[PDB]
Amino acid sequence: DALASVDGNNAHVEGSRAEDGEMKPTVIKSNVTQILRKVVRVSDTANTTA
Amino acid sequence: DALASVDGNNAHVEGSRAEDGEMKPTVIKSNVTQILRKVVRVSDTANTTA
Repeated sequence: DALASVDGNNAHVEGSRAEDGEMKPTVIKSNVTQILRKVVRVSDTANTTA
Repeated sequence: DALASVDGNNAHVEGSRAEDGEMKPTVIKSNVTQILRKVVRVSDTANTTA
């Protein structure tokens, strides 16, 4: 979402305090990563069963 | 070396981490070497005679 060329108005004479952009870029976003786990532990006695 | 003493009461359940164990060392023996000697002394005269 840079869109530094919004319609607005249009009038310039190549100078006279040019629009002097306001650092439209570096609006970077971010997010985190989740971790999921689970165990399938096998009982000690109820093991090796058919 | 000598094997361990029979226990016979090995009824470990499935849900046990672990147990101990008797690891006997190798017993060592030893002896000594004897030195035997037999000497002989005969005159060259007798050695030459027949």
